[PDB]
Amino acid sequence: HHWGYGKHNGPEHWHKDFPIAKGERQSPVDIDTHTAKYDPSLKPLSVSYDQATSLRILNNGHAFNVEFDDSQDKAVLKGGPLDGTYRLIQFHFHWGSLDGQGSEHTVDKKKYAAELHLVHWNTKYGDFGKAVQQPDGLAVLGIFLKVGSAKPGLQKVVDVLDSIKTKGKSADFTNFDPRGLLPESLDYWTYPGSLTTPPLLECVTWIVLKEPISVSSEQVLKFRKLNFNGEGEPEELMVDNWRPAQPLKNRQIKASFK
Ligand SMILES: CCOc1ccc2nc(S(N)(=O)=O)sc2c1
Ligand SMILES: [Zn+2]
Repeated sequence: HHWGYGKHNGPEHWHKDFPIAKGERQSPVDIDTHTAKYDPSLKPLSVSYDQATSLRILNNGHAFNVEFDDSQDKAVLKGGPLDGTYRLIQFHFHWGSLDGQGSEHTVDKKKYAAELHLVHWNTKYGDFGKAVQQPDGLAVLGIFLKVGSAKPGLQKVVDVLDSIKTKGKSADFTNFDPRGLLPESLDYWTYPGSLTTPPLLECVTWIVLKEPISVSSEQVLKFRKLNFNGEGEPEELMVDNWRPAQPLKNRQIKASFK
């Protein structure tokens, strides 16, 4: 018995093994656009992904991760509300069984079809495992996906999913350029939060972009063909691997735009 998104082990049960689930800075949250405070102190984001080196794609039983070499400052995030340099380590998505759900964050209670998370860690802490123990250890860039026109930069990912259908499977995935997944504008909202899967540690500066990217129905359909289970196990489709919104408590969401 282990955590998941099922009836018997989903997000409402997580607190029994991970009591920080009922914490003061949990994620995701609903972004109320009218109560978000514009902050003119906030800088533009600096996304430097020209030298990224992707290595692998892995089905870990709850999503698929694209992993990067983070042994050097190749692909880094700076600026915005951040102090210091954060290295990209992996990205993954959360998605729904239907196009009207699947994102983790919501915007004025609107749900999107999926949410992309680009996970970065603060190089001051030397390794990812140390960074997750620090209140400023991680910076996660969140991008919403809406269904419409296809996203060409996503297709290389969609085409390899058949090779990692079940939990524990991995495939080589080199020379993938994550710049192809970014929207045109880098205007964002930011708040202090947590990992959205166990262990739910409260180490994340969330940076959620205002502008969604569009993907085709056929692309997201391919996500829903993945399996939570391992090969040879009873087939459970990997859908609805999103955590619902958590209370904001004593936090303020800031906007970099008005
Ligand atoms: C410490 C084991 O690695 C983890 C565990 C949970 C986790 N959640 C996220 S998310 N959904 O981007 O907030 S990235 C991440 C990395
Ligand atoms: Zn995530």
